Amino acid sequence: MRRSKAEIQRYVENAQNSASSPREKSMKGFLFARLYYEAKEYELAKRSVSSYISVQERDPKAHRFLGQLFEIEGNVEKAVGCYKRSLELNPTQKDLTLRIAELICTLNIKDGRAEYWVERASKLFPGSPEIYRLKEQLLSSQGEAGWNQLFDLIQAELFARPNDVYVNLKLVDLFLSNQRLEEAVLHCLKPERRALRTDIEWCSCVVRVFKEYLASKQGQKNTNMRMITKELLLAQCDVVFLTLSKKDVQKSKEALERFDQALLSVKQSVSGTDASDLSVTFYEMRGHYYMHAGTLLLKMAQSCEVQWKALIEPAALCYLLAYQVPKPKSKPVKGDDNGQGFLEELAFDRQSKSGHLLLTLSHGKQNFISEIIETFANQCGQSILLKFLFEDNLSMQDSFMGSDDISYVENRVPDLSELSQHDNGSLRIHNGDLQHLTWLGLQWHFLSTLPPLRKWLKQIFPRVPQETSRLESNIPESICLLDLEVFLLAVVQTSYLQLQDNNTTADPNRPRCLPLPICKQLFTDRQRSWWDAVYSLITKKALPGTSAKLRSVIQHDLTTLRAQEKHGLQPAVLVNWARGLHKTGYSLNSFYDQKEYMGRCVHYWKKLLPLLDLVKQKKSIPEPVDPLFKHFHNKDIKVSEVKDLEDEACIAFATLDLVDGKTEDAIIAFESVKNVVAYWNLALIYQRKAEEIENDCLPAEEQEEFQECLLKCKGFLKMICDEYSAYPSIATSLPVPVETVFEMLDSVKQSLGEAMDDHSPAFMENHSVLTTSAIKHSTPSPTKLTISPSKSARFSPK
Amino acid sequence: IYQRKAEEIENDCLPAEEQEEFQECLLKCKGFLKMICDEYSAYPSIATSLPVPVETVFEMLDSVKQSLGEAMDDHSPAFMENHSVLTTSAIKHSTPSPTKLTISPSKSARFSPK
Amino acid sequence: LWGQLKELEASLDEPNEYVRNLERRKAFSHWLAHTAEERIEEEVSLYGPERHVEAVFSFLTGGRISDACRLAQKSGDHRLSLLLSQMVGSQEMRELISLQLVDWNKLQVDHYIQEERLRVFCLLSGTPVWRSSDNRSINVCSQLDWKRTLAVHLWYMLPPTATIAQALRLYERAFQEHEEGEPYACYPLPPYLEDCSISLGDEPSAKFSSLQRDVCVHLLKLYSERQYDLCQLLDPSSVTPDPLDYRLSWHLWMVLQALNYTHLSEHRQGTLHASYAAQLENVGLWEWAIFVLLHIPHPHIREAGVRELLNRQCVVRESPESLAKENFLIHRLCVPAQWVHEAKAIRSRRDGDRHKEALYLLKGHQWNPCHKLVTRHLAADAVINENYRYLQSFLGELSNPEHC
Repeated sequence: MRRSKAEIQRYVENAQNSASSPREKSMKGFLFARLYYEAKEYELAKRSVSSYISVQERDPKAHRFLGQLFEIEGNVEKAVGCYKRSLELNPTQKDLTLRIAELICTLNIKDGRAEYWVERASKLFPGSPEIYRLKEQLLSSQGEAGWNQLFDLIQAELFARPNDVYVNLKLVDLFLSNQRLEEAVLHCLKPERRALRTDIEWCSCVVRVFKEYLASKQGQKNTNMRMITKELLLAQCDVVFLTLSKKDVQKSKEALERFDQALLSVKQSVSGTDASDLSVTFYEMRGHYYMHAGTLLLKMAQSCEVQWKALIEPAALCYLLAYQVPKPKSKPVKGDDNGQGFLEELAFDRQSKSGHLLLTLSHGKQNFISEIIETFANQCGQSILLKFLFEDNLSMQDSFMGSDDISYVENRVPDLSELSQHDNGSLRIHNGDLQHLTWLGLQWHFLSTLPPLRKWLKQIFPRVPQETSRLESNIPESICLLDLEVFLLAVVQTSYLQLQDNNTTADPNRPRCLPLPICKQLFTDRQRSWWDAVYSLITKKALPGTSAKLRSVIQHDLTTLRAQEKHGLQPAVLVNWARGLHKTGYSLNSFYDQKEYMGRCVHYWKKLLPLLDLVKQKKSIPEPVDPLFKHFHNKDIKVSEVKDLEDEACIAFATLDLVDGKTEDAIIAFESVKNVVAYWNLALIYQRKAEEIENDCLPAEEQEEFQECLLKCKGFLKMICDEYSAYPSIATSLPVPVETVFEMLDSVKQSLGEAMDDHSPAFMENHSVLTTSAIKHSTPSPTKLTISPSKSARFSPK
Repeated sequence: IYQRKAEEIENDCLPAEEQEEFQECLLKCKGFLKMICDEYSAYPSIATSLPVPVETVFEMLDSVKQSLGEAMDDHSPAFMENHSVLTTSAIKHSTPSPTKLTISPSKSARFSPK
Repeated sequence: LWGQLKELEASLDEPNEYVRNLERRKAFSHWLAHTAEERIEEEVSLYGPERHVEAVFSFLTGGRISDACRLAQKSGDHRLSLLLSQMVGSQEMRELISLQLVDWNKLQVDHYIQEERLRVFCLLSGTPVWRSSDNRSINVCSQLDWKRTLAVHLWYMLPPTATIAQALRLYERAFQEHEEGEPYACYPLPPYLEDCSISLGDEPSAKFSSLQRDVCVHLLKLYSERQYDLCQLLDPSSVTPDPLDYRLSWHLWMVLQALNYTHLSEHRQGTLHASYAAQLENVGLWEWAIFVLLHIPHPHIREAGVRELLNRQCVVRESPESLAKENFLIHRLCVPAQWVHEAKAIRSRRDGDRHKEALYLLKGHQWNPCHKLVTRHLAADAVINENYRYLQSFLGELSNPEHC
């Protein structure tokens, strides 16, 4: 509630009538001044603080507050006077020195006081961007003597902060103002400037400088001209990409038009036989042009300028043209890896993006690419594409797209194994960006395939261990690849659920996932802040002095990822982690990797079981006010699903005991679950036991054990076939195609021979003895190494 | 442990988050291997307490340096300053008392013996 | 808050914490009603028959619903009398009055209703501040002292199950500036500052940190929060305009210590004992200043303070009053008679009376000082004047085999 002027005045009058002395009235004046300021009564606030200052002349807070009142009135000189007096009384107020410098520069840059206050501020805040701006303003007023000092200041600030876009732009403008166009070009060509390619003002400035240089040198056949034309096409492509992401549709059309004209101008200089670096870049940039054209069409559909249905087939042709551009053939020229590896990384990024978008746009239609080629891969289809992108602004002859040959397009559907290779290439350019990783993870999730997160995380974080022995630690230095994998699995799942809940009213022709430039943020700002903190800490890219703050962010949310006390996770996230880790771990041929993935899978199942008990009791699960992963009530575990998840947890425990080499404990555990997945694991155990006994000269006892193992295997395989015959829906729960179960059953029948088909001993009548002792699945607490050497591990991974 | 954690993360197409975790695991591995070399340099008698020849520690340290690349040799973040929080609760190394089999199937054992 | 309640002693079983909290809430409610009685009778006498609604409001703010009902009935306001008769124990009635206020505001009928009457309806609905359709703010607490304001929060704004601590916290939010509204309650000033028109001019947040609270609010905080600061509670400025009046502060500290409050610093305890002992010394009750000093926990500081006070105030002249004070110290306070005699010996030395000095050193068990005084200054004068019986009284007592 804002106090009214009348309430404040009644309070002041009562507080003044109760005061015994004029001095005591004035001592309350600072409180009255603050109340009048909260009421926006600045004149009464000034009178009240001035009456306080006349009794308490040595109070810095009163002089500071009086300076703030004069600043709000626009009386800068009186404000500066009051702030100087506050700073004299208390010199610890470093912020006030900066504010005095700002106010003096705003009033009169030619004031000799300005240099003194800016230099005094510079000593208090070394490398402040605001102090750089005040020094720039001062030196810009001093003509030629100011120019040399401004150049030295810019070089010093670029040495402290090489990635500052504003300081880099100012250096270029300072070269241009002195007609030093060659140095502006040399500065734009510096390899350290690749980090600035994410900024639209920088890329637009680079484009401007290179166009002006190429215009100034028209007629000179220089090798430098081909290099600058190469970098101009790259910078134009970046401007298109950034405009597609950060600007409207109309600015994106104008950016693509300028890129079209740039490609057309270079086309005459690129004969199809020249293996020149410019020719390689031109064909690479042709692929990017079509990828961006397809993205612009989908952007026009997203802005409701055109219907999705009309732009899906034209956009799919553009992604097809982009996908089919051949990768630059790397000759490994021993000695300068920095230039040619970058075009190969761009080619991988284009092919990954375009290939996933072709699969998204097809909606699983088998002949979709063929229908598009027949309809649009002709001169009439080109003329339609040109009209959609540029309307009547460009003719077929004045356009790169209109003059390009699109008739030679292959009917090539993107292969998933090739796309997985292209995705690994694309990760190098995005440097572990969470939006890129989440987008790829969603593409694989829409294909019902697990994303190869392990390969991606090993490439981004090559020094991080796969697992930690200290899951109870929340120390940031204890992070493992499995903590990052479960983080990405939950981000992808939460992004998928968020896209579904937003899509329940969307056009059936709308792509399930949009292209990265036009795709909304797939994750929360907290997920961003955690990932960027982890990335910055592990890659040692963290700003000096920020590392303590980054560690605190990591430490807080690492407790959630490890399902420590009060983790606040939704059960559906723990189920998805356990399933994802089970599938990944089971697919690995490495014993140590299988054990780590199964161990972590079992950890999340053990954390989920007490939450399933709460769901069975119909108790609500605690939701955090700000959760790392949003709760989606459409995925809340139903009481009917609790048993199937308890059985899945028991299977994962038995699989871990199997991977640990406790084969007997695993058999007993699988026999207890009485499910098709448990019978399949039992059949595999007994088959492997039979293959271990199969040596070409068995004793009669080993021959009986071999036959018993095969009979047990036949028994469990038959139970799977009998259950499948009763309920064909079980094929979705089986780890393998039902055909593989039949092939294994028929191989086991061939090995048993025809002579035993008529004697089934009652397979289940004789193990009704051992009562209830809760099998404690104990992980070993760390007891000191006592080496007893007498059991060679019997389990070689054949 | 940190070497095996890094080898589990090493798949040919890592996300940027998994690349940071991989590098952190290798830096932790380099840190502990360096501590062994520093202690051995102070007291050569430690060679009798080591489970492996000291040569195997040097070979592993040099392989981890090759995998980290030359570009990170100058930024040591203070390897021990940030884990001074969690007071004394006696870690009970409990062996499981025999509680009856309740099969919850949802953690495949992540540890294959490679 | 802490005393024996007859209602809790009437049960043979250990009373459940809920029953204790309920009977404590009733005892505190009775205390609040009694504190407002004198002022409500004055206010009701002033309002006369013409302002019967203001007199009804005054009775409601003292919990006297029965007398409010009778006054409304005598004045011819039978509708208000019927309404008030239904207020004892019905939450549904409060909700119906709240709906009625909302409907009058939506229909813009509230602007035709007398403000004093709307204020009664606001109180009965449990709404502390009401905004009329005319943008007029009706504040129920605007004419109330902090005690009646706290009582209104306990009786009308909270449920009958609410604790004293919940009522106090709601009242504290009522005079604090918050983002959600203007302060509507008075700050809990001591009674010597309640009539000081401290004009709360336009900056209130920095002034409340300097304004002392009433001792009763400090006790209510200590009851609600067992670790509440005793330094502010035991400050004389919470009670009296005189900063040297430690009377109530010292006796409150003894009672709080009997209740097992021990978190007062030893330095502040020493200040309370020394300040109240010095007040009693100035009033001429120095024998009771010794009693106050005997509560000092530290034996050496206690002993030093008691001997220092004895050395200042002990008179050598035997008056019936001086002997009554000495008998009080020795027999009631258990102060060693030796220390009283030592103080009288030091005083006799100052006065130059060597005879009385020797007598009191003897009674004080100071054998060595007594012997040195007798031999150097009394023996020669007694021998020259042939007063052998006088010298024998001192030397005879000193001649005991335990003293020699």
